[PDB]
Amino acid sequence: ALFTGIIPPVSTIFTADGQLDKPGTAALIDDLIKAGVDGLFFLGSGGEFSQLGAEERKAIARFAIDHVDRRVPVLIGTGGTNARETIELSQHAQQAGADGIVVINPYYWKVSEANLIRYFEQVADSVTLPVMLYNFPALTGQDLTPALVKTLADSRSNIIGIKDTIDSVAHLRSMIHTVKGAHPHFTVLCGYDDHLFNTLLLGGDGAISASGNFAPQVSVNLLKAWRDGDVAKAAGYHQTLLQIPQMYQLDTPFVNVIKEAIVLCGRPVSTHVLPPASPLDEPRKAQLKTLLQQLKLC
Amino acid sequence: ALFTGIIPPVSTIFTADGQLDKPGTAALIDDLIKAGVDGLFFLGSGGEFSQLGAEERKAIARFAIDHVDRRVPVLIGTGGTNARETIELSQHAQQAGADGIVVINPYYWKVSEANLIRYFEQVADSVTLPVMLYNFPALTGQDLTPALVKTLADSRSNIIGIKDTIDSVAHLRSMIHTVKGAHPHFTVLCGYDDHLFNTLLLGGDGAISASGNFAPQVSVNLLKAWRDGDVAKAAGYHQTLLQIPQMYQLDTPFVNVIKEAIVLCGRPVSTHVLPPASPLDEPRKAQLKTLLQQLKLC
Amino acid sequence: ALFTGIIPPVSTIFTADGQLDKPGTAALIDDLIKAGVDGLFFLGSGGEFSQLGAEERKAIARFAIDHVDRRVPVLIGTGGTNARETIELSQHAQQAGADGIVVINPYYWKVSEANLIRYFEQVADSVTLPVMLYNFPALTGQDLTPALVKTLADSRSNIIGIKDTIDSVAHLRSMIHTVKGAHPHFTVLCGYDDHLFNTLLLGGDGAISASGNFAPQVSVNLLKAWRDGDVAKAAGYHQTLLQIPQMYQLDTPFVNVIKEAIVLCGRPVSTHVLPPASPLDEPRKAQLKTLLQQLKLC
Amino acid sequence: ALFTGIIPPVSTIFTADGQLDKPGTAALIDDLIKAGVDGLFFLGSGGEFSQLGAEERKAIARFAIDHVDRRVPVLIGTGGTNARETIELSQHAQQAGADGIVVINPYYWKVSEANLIRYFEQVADSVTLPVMLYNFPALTGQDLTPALVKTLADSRSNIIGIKDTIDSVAHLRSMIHTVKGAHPHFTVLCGYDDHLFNTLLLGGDGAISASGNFAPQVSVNLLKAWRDGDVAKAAGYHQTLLQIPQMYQLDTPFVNVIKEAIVLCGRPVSTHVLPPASPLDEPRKAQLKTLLQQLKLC
Repeated sequence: ALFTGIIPPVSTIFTADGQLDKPGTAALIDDLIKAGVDGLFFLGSGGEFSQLGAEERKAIARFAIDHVDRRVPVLIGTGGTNARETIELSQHAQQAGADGIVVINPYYWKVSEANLIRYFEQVADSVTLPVMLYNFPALTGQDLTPALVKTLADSRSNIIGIKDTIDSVAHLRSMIHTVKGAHPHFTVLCGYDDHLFNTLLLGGDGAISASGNFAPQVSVNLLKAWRDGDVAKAAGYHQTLLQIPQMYQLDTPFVNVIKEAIVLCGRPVSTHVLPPASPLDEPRKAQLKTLLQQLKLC
Repeated sequence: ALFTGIIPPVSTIFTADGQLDKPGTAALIDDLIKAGVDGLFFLGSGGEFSQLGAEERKAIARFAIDHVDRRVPVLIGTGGTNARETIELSQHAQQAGADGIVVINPYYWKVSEANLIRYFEQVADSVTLPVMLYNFPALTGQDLTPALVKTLADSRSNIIGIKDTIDSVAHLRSMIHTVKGAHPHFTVLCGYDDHLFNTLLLGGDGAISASGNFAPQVSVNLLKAWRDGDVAKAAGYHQTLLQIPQMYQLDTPFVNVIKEAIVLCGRPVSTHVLPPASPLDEPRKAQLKTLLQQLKLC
Repeated sequence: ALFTGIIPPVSTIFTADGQLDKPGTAALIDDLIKAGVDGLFFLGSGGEFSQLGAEERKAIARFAIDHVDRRVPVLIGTGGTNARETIELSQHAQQAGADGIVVINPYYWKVSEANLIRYFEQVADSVTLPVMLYNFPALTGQDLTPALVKTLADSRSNIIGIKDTIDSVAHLRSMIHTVKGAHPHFTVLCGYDDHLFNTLLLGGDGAISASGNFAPQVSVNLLKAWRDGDVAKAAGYHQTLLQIPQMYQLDTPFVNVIKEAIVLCGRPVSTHVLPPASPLDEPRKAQLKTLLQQLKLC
Repeated sequence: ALFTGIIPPVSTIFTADGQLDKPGTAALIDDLIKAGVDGLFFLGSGGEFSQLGAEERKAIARFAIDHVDRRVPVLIGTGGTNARETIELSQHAQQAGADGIVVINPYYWKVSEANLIRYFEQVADSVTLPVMLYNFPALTGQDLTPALVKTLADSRSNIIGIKDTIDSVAHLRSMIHTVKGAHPHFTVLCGYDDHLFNTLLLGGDGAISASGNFAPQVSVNLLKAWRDGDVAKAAGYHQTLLQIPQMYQLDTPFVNVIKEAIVLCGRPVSTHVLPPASPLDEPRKAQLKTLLQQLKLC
């Protein structure tokens, strides 16, 4: 099973003029690796892929892969609506040394099932890298159903997992039973912090979730506890994880909130975010702080 | 009132290797102008803006505007999820000679109302061109409500209309009452063929709809009949427009169907569409042809 | 084709203690018959079926059929969630002299397709009367799709029409092509005022819509004009019908709005509605009046 | 805090002619009480309220309250669309000796917020019994949001809890923060088996869930372990609860499944269900059996 465990969707740190902030992104990467994460995911939703141009995304990916320098597995999010660009970004990720790509379904047009299968097959065929699918139906408007994901894993042996970002036990349970039932080493990762624990108990493989940026230790230690068979300890971590997503209501998009939390939790990076997101206002920053303090995270 | 009447969302004609087909796109543009349309809208949904890169979009807009050569007003669709790219595409449109830009709401993240207002304001402030809003909630997952549109038209004097793409009489009626009630010259255009007649009877201003590519005469003659007070004639065109959208069920996306209909209706252009769309298969092309024959369109 | 033309969903007039108001309901029935409607529909949504007990519904239907005294065809809405009660109400309708029953899908549980087909087949088999389906997905949360309605019409020869209450030209168009294409005399009636014209132009059969209560002459004259081939005149009535549904935004449920409009349009019936609906407040009644005045309806 | 802990939504056992099976319903009640449940809830969605007439529901409720004979607190489901009937059923519950009522929002019309509050205020005013609200937005089409529920708890001192049936950690979390934050003893209960453990860890109070019928011991022992501070033991029960809901996919409605499971788990009751539900077929009964065997439940 590839890409299991705790794999943060790393925030992309930008300077005040919206350029890649290399020292801050580097320091964040180093923080997370030192926290004991099982891999790093660049250019996910939290990484602001959808607010970035293709050349910017290539620059960020190359920078990130190079800085990680093989210390942990690296995933690059290469998806979007422009399928020709997805191939280009995916081939580029492979050339630059990524260990895998994560590919959402096209989220403007909700393409017919035949076009959607064809799309993922074509992307998968464009690289020799492992491909993780990315389901986020609240944003895409089109669910990657367990049956379809199983069909995609039957069709291409390099389609080897899914980040399933959805507040639904049922969807995770059914993703696991359907796809892992036919493909035992297919990887199932939840995209929300407060689903990590259930995803493990259900027989899935970990999480790619926002709190990996600012409190990776909670997920890392939950996974470690769980793997040690200390379920009670794991449940204790889960109890923090259950509360964390309160903070994501502070704004939409909440990429600003995540970066503000990285600062409050002890890593001073620029919190600039790209339009149409915007800076978090002071009242909400203090709110975020009180939440982090209540959870003993800063 | 700016940009009223029948303004097709012009198909972008591509060669087999996916490049701008300049002779074919020119020929289509000339066809529509000589059919009597009131304006031309490039790089809408039907123009495949979301499957194109930014440089590609710039080249297509420049070519298109240049070929129209001021014979009719030209709109350029500049929207996306990358707000910095929206500004750059909009400023480019303006420098390239466009008459207006058409801006959809960001369709990945459904940004908070505050961010959404700020986004459109920023875009409007980046140009001195008129700005048309674009509502397509089936695709975007976020409705531009009549109240929100009113608030945008109240905030910025260059936000002067909307393409409201929705199968909903209520939405069109409410957009008209709420926005045109406060701003008599704000332009309301429907984005669907079969809502043109109702839009006119409701006090709105016309349509930007797919059949403008392959049967502009139906909409052009409907509008003329309407303005002439020949309601019965208008209704007869309406009856054809009511039936046309059957064909869009043949695939999703249906940009392929639109281009196949351009060919069937007398204009031999390449029908290549960009991934993740795909060629219409021969059985469905034959269906399409039967429909178009039944409607007396070819 | 059975039950075509203009068939109002008649308001049930109650006294202040919530009992059936026989003189008010009789006077309303007689007004509608005198206006030239083609049938009358009791205990639809606008008749408050879902706020009434079964014995009250039986009393209402009995009274209504008896007062109509075969002057026009009579439909009784017999639907709900309690399927045994639907059979009872539908058998009672038949015994009481109704010309047909209107049956919505169960709207609590959204029952599986097999359960749904079996439900309708069992209801249809409990009576020898014609059965009109009723689709109101905004309220039911489960659409009767054209394919499913075709399947029901293919299964039972007494399932002979549908009231399709949905603000969607596509749904109406497709209901007509799919069902009427297989069953030319299957009846298609829209449930919204502003879709009657389009329904007629699309090849469907008329409307069962709230304004039949207070302005039946609009729909009646529209249908007559249409049948006479005077399309311009029909479109002129359509223009009024396009504007009427503004008033339904005044409250939810808007049964109160409809009875307040019957009064304002010149028939003084009691406007009591059953909980959880409530009386329309005076400022909104005055807005209603202004509306009706602007439309030349009172 | 009232009605905390494990409170099954009890199946109503019917004979083959669809009458109340008193010996079977009595035996099931006695099994649940013996299993250590903290209360019993009759005529919830699982008790088939929506397929029963009012007099039927009165007779069931009276039978049930009588048979419980005050051994544990008894809740009666008195909701529906007929608001006058809700008051009648609720006053009847009170007279018959119930300890509280559980009241869903009206689920045909989605009544305005003003009408909704008024509805719940009027039912709460009709009885001196504690009222539990019942949120089931997948069926009702109208969410009882934490803000609204807080407004209801501020308005009436006998509105003292909620059954929150939704597959959503966020909703449960926010219900708890918002309502219990203002009303510490307001009761929050989840309606799904696989949310019990999270509900407890979030600060809620228990569950009313389907598996309380055929495996009450899992929930009872999870609650006991949690209250004992034996989190690891609670998590082990949770793991069973995570898997149980697979069986509810077997049919819709799945009231048949729950009753088949009561049989398989050792209590021979008639499994008859009311239309429009229908008997579970043998293949699916066997599937249920294999699931229950895998979970060590039969």
